[PDB]
Amino acid sequence: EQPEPRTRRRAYLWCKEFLPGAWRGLREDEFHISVIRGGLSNMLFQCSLPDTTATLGDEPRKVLLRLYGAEAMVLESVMFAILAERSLGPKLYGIFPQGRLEQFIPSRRLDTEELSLPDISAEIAEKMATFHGMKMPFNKEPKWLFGTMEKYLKEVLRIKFTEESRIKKLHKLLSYNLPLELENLRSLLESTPSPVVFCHNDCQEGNILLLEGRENSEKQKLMLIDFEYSSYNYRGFDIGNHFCEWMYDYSYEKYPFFRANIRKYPTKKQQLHFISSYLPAFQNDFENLSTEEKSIIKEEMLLEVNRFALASHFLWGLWSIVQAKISSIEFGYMDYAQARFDAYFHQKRKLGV
Ligand SMILES: CN(C)c1cc[n+](Cc2ccc(-c3ccccc3)cc2)cc1
Repeated sequence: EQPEPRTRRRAYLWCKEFLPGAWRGLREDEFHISVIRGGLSNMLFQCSLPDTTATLGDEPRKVLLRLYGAEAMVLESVMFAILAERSLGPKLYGIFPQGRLEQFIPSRRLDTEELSLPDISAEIAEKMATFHGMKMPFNKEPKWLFGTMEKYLKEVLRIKFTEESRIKKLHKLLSYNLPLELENLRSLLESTPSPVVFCHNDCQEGNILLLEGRENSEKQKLMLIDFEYSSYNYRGFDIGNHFCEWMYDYSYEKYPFFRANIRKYPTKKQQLHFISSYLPAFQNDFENLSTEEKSIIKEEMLLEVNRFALASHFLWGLWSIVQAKISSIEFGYMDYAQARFDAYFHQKRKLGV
């Protein structure tokens, strides 16, 4: 797909002015661009040199253009630049009011089923442990989790839908008495020790790259991307959120445009495999501990992450209701909220909370 003529010309100018080497001498009529993701906001394009133009230094031959569309920008930009310097995320080539030029990384995204592959899960754990070791210049108070759940709750209780099915669905969702349940959840998570770390906060399969050519490689075949929700937070949340994502498939091509399967949440066996990879990646002298000491740490982690997984359901369930009101993307947001709340109570029953 080709962009609007206007966009082609703005993109040409950004590449010409922000990129070194052959980009500086490029003629408009040899500039290549294609739409990766359309929409009104956060549009993605691939921009590239012609095959007939040689690289003059180490300028990239292909780049990703991200267009914003329609304080948060300061923090997002700084975070992205820092992660790029530290080689955790894609390189940053250009920043401007309308968007960014980022490294283009040949890859495809993982699907839901691939999250359960032992080899894949172990590397996700290592990548997340590496991400959790980042020191960042942002607020280190863990206010994000309940701060955000409270804000969303307030928004949800003020929604006035007009469409009949959404009115009905919301009435069912609010019938549980969410303020009390949120404060019971707050109570439980307060008594659940969990270190505050820099978390991704959105570790779903759609945010993990399987790097081109590395498919048959043992380690180092993945990259975590899309950091826009990252913040200091309880470690249990990041891991528990990721576990939740085993159950949801966003590639269903018919309404409600997702599939939920409770039976696909990781077994305790599968969780153990994941945390056994996470721990030595997070605390490097971990392997030097006695089998007994490692076992205690692992057991306590299992309880931590499964309690925090409840906050993933509660948060994204509320989030989804808000989206049903304010979004414009075709997706069964109310049905999705119901699925998250269904899982909240199912898991709560199983915990004995
Ligand atoms: C805002 N944030 C970090 C979230 C929000 C929602 N979720 C779960 C979720 C993921 C994808 C979707 C979705 C929405 C529209 C189209 C395809 C997938 C919905 C909910 C995870 C993290």
